[PDB]
Amino acid sequence: ATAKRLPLYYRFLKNLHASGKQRVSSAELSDAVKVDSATIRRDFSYFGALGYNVDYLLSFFRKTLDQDDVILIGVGNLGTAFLHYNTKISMAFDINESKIGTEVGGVPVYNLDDLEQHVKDESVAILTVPAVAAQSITDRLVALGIKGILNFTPARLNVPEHIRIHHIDLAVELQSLVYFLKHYS
Amino acid sequence: KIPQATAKRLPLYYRFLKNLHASGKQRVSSAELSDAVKVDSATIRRDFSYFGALGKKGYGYNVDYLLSFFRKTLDQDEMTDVILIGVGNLGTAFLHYNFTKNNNTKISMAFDINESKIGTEVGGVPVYNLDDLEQHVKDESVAILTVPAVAAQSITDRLVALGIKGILNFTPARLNVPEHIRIHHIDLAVELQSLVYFLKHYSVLEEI
Ligand SMILES: Nc1ncnc2c1ncn2[C@@H]1O[C@H](COP(=O)(O)OP(=O)(O)OP(=O)(O)O)[C@@H](O)[C@H]1O
Ligand SMILES: Nc1ncnc2c1ncn2[C@@H]1O[C@H](COP(=O)(O)OP(=O)(O)OP(=O)(O)O)[C@@H](O)[C@H]1O
Repeated sequence: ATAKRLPLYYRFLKNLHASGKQRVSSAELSDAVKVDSATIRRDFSYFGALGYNVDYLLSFFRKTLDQDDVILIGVGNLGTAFLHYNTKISMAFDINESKIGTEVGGVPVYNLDDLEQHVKDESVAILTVPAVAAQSITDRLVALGIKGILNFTPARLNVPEHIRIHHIDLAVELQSLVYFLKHYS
Repeated sequence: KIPQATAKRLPLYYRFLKNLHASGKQRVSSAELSDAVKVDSATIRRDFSYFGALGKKGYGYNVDYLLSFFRKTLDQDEMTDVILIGVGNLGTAFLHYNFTKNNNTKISMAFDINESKIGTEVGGVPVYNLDDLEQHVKDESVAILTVPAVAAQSITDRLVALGIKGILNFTPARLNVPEHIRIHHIDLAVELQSLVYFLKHYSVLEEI
């Protein structure tokens, strides 16, 4: 639970640091993030913060996050390239019963039907299915609390704005490069 | 070298012919062509020799023939033919990519070193031996790299020598190329690590 509160603090203190403030009280933080005074002080003791030093905490939060994941849907050429490319992909999903129940790149392939039961804490999804499948899958992912999607499909996804989408597409990349070549060469 | 002056006249001829064809006109003379682009009949003869356009004495030029001829010529000139190197998982996904018509871009050929793939067609694109790269590449300006990182640089040196001006690098290799060469580097692993980083830190990962 402490690690679910740490992000709330990190977000606010980032903002605080941005506005110049070198110190923060447990009451300031409580009002800003709606965690009670006492829980904050208890957490900050556990973080070794002895007025609290804003930079101490931000540095602590940042190191913690860096010291301590991902699912993939569509185990075809692109997905396999990803499962073989050289932050662990822990589970993959497909609809091909030939692939369901095998491991590719050491990662087990499950039935898409099991997505809701199997996904718990994972926050990142790689999407390597045909564009036609992408929106319905994305809708299910956002419902299961996935927070970022690597969309390696031609589909332009409809998502809440807080869902981070990294869109990778061959035609989109090529359009841009060709434009440069045709205009700035 | 088709002369610049000739090459610049090609879209002019085409626009003129477009209008003639819409008007129901069946034949066009050298003089009518000359009036259209403001040159003389001898220029038309020379320009048409450079384009390979054919007429019949007296009759002149068939408007339908010439319009489709000039359209086929402009389409080819404006098409982006792309070369792909490395027909593994990633490269075969790309050779199966369906580019829309609106987009005159296609992958025209591919190269590999695997004997089982060389001499085959994948998504309608022929797969050739990398050794023959210099004998297949003529005017193509864009290449896609989907080879292991350790092979990417030697290949890139060859491409830039053959006149490739732009590369999509889907490999981990950080490529060394002259200043004018345009590269987009897409490392799939790094793209994944970037998404994970942002969700932890709400700032964008510094790469390299
Ligand atoms: N609705 C879906 N949910 C999950 N996976 C899917 C869905 N539709 C397709 N896939 C999977 O996405 C992958 C990519 O689909 P695609 O049709 O491009 O196959 P592919 O890469 O050519 O590979 P293969 O030749 O092995 O089918 C395949 O493994 C396919 O089974
Ligand atoms: N120097 C090279 N020039 C051209 N192709 C190469 C070169 N080196 C490796 N390749 C090819 O690049 C492609 C991608 O390499 P990789 O080792 O990732 O194979 P892969 O994606 O696992 O595909 P597959 O399972 O079909 O071998 C392969 O088709 C391989 O045969």
